[PDB]
Amino acid sequence: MQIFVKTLTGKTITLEVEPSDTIENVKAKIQDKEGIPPDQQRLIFAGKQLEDGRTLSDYNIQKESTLHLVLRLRG
Amino acid sequence: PTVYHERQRLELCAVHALNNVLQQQLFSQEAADEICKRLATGNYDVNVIMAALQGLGLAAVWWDRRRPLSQLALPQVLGLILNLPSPRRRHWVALRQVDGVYYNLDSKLRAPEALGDEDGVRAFLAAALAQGLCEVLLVVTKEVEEKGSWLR
Repeated sequence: MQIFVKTLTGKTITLEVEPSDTIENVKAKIQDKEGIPPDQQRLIFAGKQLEDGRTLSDYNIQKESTLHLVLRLRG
Repeated sequence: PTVYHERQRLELCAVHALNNVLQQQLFSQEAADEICKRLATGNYDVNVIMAALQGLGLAAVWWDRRRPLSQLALPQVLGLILNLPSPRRRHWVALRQVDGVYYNLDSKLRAPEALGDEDGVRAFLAAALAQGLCEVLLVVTKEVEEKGSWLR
């Protein structure tokens, strides 16, 4: 199934995932496309930040859903 | 009796890195703060840097640390903004080519440090990445981002 990841710069990332995919797997797929390391990614769905060890189905994130990406890197 | 502790004023490294990678005093603390408002001191995140470049039709591509540095087409890149640790604490640093010679334009330096050609800065990046806790951002045009021509 496909889900969308929207970034603060207005970009939209399309991902192929499964309900059993963990949030870490989603962050790994974001790393494959964007190069952003998982430990720098903050994924938010419906106003809540998502936990790495939990799965997509645990958060009831279904197909065509839109996740938000916030980056942590500071300097 | 508590502990009195005077601290240095912030370094504004994000602003100096933006300006050094663009070779022009374009951004300021006021521009950075203005950008940081609409995304919701002196410790600006990578979102601010990305938005700052986006306002100029540019973009920051995040380099995958897993890729070999040989796959990085440095000539296609306007410059590099690094995030290095400062002995935690981190700071932003610009690397930029001028007339074919790459320089480490770290705002904490007293003068730019010449790195040489692509091999020299590639060894610099490899030595910076092997140290750990190093993130490499590629400053490129929107066209180079769309084409992915930063990747050789």
